[PDB]
Amino acid sequence: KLVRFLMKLSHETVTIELKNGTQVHGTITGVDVSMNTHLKAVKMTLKNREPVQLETLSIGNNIRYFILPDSLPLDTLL
Amino acid sequence: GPLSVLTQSVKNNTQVLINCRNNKKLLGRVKAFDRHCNMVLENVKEMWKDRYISKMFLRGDSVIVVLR
Amino acid sequence: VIEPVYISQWGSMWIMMRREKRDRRHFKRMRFPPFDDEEPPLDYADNILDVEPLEAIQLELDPEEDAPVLDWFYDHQPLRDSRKYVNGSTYQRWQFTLPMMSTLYRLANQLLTDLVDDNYFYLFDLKAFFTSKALNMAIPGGPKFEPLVRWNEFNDINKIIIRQPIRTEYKIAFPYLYNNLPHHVHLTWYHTPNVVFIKTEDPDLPAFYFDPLINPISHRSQEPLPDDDEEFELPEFVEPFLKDTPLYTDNTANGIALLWAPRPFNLRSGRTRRALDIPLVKNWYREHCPAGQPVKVRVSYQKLLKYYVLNALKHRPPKAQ
Amino acid sequence: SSKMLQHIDYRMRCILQDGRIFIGTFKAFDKHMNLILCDCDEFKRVLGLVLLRGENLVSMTVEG
Amino acid sequence: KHAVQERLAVTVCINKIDRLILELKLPPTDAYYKLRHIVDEVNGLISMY
Amino acid sequence: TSLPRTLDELGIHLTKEELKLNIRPLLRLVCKKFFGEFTGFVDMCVQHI
Amino acid sequence: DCLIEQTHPEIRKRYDQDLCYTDILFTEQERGVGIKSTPVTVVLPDTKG
Amino acid sequence: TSVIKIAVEPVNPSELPKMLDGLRKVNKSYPSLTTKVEESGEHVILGTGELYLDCVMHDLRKMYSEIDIKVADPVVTFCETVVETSSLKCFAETPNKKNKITMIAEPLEKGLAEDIENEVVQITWNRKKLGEFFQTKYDWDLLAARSIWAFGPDATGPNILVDDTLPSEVDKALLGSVKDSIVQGFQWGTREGPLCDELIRNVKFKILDAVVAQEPLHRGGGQIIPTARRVVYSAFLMATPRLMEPYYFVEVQAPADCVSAVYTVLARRRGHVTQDAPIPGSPLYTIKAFIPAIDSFGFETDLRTHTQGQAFSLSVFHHWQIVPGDPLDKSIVIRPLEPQPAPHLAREFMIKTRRRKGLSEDVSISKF
RNA sequence: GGUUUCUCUUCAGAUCGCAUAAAUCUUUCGCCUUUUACUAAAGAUUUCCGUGGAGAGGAACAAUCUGAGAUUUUUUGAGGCCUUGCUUUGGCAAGGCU
Repeated sequence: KLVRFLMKLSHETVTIELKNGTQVHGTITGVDVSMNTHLKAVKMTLKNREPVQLETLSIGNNIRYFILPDSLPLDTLL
Repeated sequence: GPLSVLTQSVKNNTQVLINCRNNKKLLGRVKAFDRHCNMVLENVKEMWKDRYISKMFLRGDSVIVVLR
Repeated sequence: VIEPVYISQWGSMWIMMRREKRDRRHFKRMRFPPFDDEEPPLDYADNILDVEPLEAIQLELDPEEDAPVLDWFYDHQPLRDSRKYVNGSTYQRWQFTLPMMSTLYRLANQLLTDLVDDNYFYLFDLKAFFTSKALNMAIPGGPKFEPLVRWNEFNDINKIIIRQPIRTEYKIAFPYLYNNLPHHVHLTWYHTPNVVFIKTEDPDLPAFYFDPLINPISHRSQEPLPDDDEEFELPEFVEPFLKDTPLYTDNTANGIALLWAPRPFNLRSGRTRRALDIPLVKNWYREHCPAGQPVKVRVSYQKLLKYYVLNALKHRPPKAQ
Repeated sequence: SSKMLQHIDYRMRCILQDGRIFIGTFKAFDKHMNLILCDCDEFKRVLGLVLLRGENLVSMTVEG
Repeated sequence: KHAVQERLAVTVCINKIDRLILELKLPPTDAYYKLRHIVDEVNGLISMY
Repeated sequence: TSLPRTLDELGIHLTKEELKLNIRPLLRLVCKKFFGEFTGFVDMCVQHI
Repeated sequence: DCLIEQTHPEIRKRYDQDLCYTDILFTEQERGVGIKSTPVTVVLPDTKG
Repeated sequence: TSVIKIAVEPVNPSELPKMLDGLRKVNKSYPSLTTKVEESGEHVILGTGELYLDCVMHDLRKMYSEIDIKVADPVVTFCETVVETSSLKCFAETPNKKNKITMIAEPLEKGLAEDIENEVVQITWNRKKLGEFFQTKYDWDLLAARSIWAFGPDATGPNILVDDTLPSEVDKALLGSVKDSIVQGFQWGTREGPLCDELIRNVKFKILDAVVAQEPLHRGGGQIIPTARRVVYSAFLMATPRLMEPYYFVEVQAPADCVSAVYTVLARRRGHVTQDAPIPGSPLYTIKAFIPAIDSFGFETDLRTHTQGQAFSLSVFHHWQIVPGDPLDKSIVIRPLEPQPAPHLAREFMIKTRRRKGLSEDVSISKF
C-alpha cells in the first residue's frame, strides 16, 4: 500500500523526518521493504541545527514522517 | 478493516483529524491506511501551527489516534 | 446439424459407398420413372405404414476406438436430449469434449484436407483471383473471366532490356509495380510463418518426444554460475507447480492434433448449421488440380472455382429487414 | 537491512542509541541491520569493530 | 551488425516458444539444448561483430 | 477432468463458461492470469537499457 | 498488442483474428505484413510496481 | 543500398506537376527512397526491393496522387571499375594553356574498397596512421601511402587518389596549392563517370606529371577543376573499364524435398549456392546462395510458385561483382528485345543506359 | 437470486450467412429476322431462404438452486522526570538525567 507507493515514487524528491528530528530532504535513490532506505543528495537538517548534504544516506523505523511530492495521482496507487 | 475503511471514507469526504504519536495533529484527507497503520494523508494541515503537507506518510508505531 | 458430426457421418457414408462398389459384383441400375404413367400415387397406410423399413448404411462403431460416439452417431437428433452438450430441443449450440472431436476427426479423414497453412495458397487465393479478374490475366490452372473494363516511349525497344519474362504471377503479386492502370485490385496476403507441425502415428510415443524427422541440433564457453550448495539451499515446501501432475496423457497428443485440425474440427463449442448451408467438398475444388487429370475435370475445377469467386465477390452485408 | 552491499567497502557514519555517532568501514552486517563496522571512530574515541544494531542505528550516512 | 555499429544496448526476447511445444513437441532437455544453442550463437555473433 | 484441479493448484478461480471456451483463447487467458501483466520486459528495458 | 491489452483495459484481441495495433496503414492490413514503424509511449510497471 | 532503378511517367503532361508533388510526398515519407529527374525528362526512382517499391508506387497512386501513372521496367544500377592500368600517361591542360596535368588510372586492391566504404581507414586519421594501416595489412610503400590524397566520389568513396610525382616534387608547394582543386576535379569525375554516368569504384588514380605554372591565379580560379575532371575522364578511357554489377544474397527456408527444384530455378536464374544446411532443431533446410540482381527480380515469386509457397526466400543486396561482358566493344551486335549472351551483356547494358537519358555513342578521345 | 421452450415487439450496424440464390433497372457484350426466353461482365437496387442482440407474454419442468456474506531489533512501551525561555498552563523553546 504505502510501501508500494513509496517504491513507485522512490525516484522523486521527498523529505523524510526522523523520530530524532533529522529531516533529510532530497531525491530518493531506493526504497526498501523496511524503513531503511537510501536517498540521494539529501539535505539532512539536524534537530535545531544546520543541514548536511549527504549524497547517500541509508535509514530502523526511526524515519517517522514522509513529506511526498506531487508525483502521485489519486488513482496512481489505488 | 471495515472501521479503517469507514475512517478512510470519512477522511475522503471530510476533514479527519489524526493525532499521531509524534504530537502531530493533522486535519485533512487521510488518503489510505494499512494493516500496520502505514497512513498516507493527502493535503492535511498538521500541528506538531497547522503547517500544510500535501502528502504525509506515517508509521503505526508513530501514530496514536484518529478522529473523523 | 452439427458440422463435425455431419462431416464425419458423410465421410463414413463415403467409406461404405467405396466399399459397396468395391465389393458388389453386379450393381443394378434403377428404372426412371419408378412408377408408370398409369401407376397412381399409392396410399401410405395401405403400403408403407404397415410395413417395416429395411436397413440403412450404418457402419458398426468400435466400442474401444469409437467409444464416445458409439451410441448416437446415426440419430437424426444425436445429442439433442443431452443438456450437457446442447441447449435443448432447439438444437442450436453444441458444447463438447475432446475425445469425441478426436474420434470424429479420425473418422472424417476422407473428406478433410491435409494442408496446414495458407502458404500453400500462395497466389491461388481469393485476393489473387480478384486481382486476376480485375486486371484480366489468368493462371492456366486459374479460371478466366470477362474483361472488367470491357504511343508510349516505355514500350521503346531501345530502352527495354529483356532478361527474364515478366509473367502473370509477378504482375499479380506486384500490381502497382507491374500493371499500369491498376483498378479495383485486391492485394494478396504475404507469407505467414510456415506451419512445421509434427504428426504422430502411435500413442506409444510421448507427447514431448524428439522426432528423428526433425534435423538434430548438434549444439556446441562457460556460464555465470553461483556457488554450488554454499548459499541458497531451497527451504521446505517449495516445489514445481505441477510436480504431482503427470507429464502427458494419450488424449494430450489428440488435443495437439485437434489444435491443427481444420475449422469445423478445432472447436469445442459452436452453433449448429443448416446442411444446405454446409458445403462439404468445398476443400476438394479449393485445392489445386491433382495429377493425371483429363481436360474435363480441370475445366470442372476452373468453373467451380469461377462461380466460387463470383459468389465470394458478390457478397453484400445484409440489411436489417 | 539491505544497505550492507552499498557500504560493504566504503566507510559509513551511524549514530547509536547512546547518541554517539561513529564513522568506520563496514566489513559485515546481519539480517536485522546489525552492521559490524571495523575501525569505527566515534565523535572522540575508538570503538573498534562495532556491531551497531538496526534498532540502535536511528540515523546513518555514507562518510567514505 | 547495425546495432554493433550504432552502439546501443541490446537485449533479446525469444518469441513463439509455443512452436517448440504444441507444434514441435520437443522434450524439455532438447528444448533447453536448442535455446542454449540459440544463446550460444547470439553470443558468438556478438563476439565476432 | 483435471483443469479446475490445476486451476486450484495454481490458485486461479475461473467460471464454467471460460472452461467451455475454445482452446486457444482459453489458453491465452490462462497464461495471462498465470503470468499477470508484463514485468520482466519492463525490468529488461529499465535495468539493462 | 499484449502491452496494449495490459495497459488499455477495454482493448482486447478478438478470438478469431490477431489484431495489429501498430500497423495502422491500410496497406499493412491488405498485405498482411508490417510496413511502417510505429512509436508508442506508455507507462509500464515492473515487478516492484 | 537503394539500387533498383525504375522509370516512371504520368499519362497526362497536365498532371505531370501533380505526380511531382506526389513524388516529393513519397520522398518525404520514405527514408531510403531516391527520386531523380534525368536529362531525357524521365523520372528515375532508386529503391531497395520490389515489394518496397510496389508499396511506394501504391501510396503514390492512391494517397499522394490521384493520377494513374505509367511504370517502366525495373532494372538495377551499376558502377564502373577497371581491369588494367591506363596504357597512356595521359594529360590535359587548363584553358589558359599553362598548367598541364598527367595521370593514369589503375585497378585497386581487394579489401581497400570495402575498407574505405566501411570507413575502416579514414582521411580524418593522421597520414602516418593511414600509412601504418596501408603498410601493415596492405604492405604498401610509405611513399605511396603518403601519396594518397582523396577517397572516391564522396566522403570515403572507393577510389584512391595517389599523388606520387618525382618530376613534379620540384614544385610541390604549387602542387599542394592546386591539390584541393585536383581533389574536387577527381571527386566530380568519379561522381559522374564517363562510361554510362555511373560512379567510379575500385580505381587507384596515380598522378605521374604535373607541369603547372607557378601561381596560376586567374587560370586557377575555377579552371583546374574542369581540367582535373578532363584528366580523370581521359585517364579512365584507356584504362579498359568494365561495368560493375551488384549481386544479391538469398537465404531460403525450404522443405528438403524441393532442393533440386530450387537448384533448377537457380540454374534458370544463373544463381549459385554458397551453402545448403539443415536447420538445427528444425526439420527444414536453410539455403544460402548468390544471384545476379537483374536475375533476382521475383526469384522468390518463382520459387514459391515452383514449391507451392513451401520454400520461402528472402534476399538482400550483398556486394558488387564485375559484368563478364565488355562495354566498349563496338563490334558486338545487340538485339533490342532478344536476351543477349554473357559477353554481349555489358554492351547492351551500356547502350540502353546511354540511350535512357543522353547520347548513345561513346568516344575514347572525347576529352583526350 | 430457476431452467427449457413458444409467441410477440424492438435493434440487426458482425463472414448478421466460415453459406449463397433469384429478380428489376442502367449498360456493355455473346447470340441474333423478331417477341419472351437469351450469354457474361459492370453499375444501380431489390426479393427470398436464413441470422444476431434486447425486451415482453405464455407454457412445462427445477421448484430450492444460485449468489453475496504482544511483548524479543524497524509497526507497540526507554518508560518516567526535572530546570531555564514560554507559561500559549494539553505543556511548549534549551540542559544535566536513569
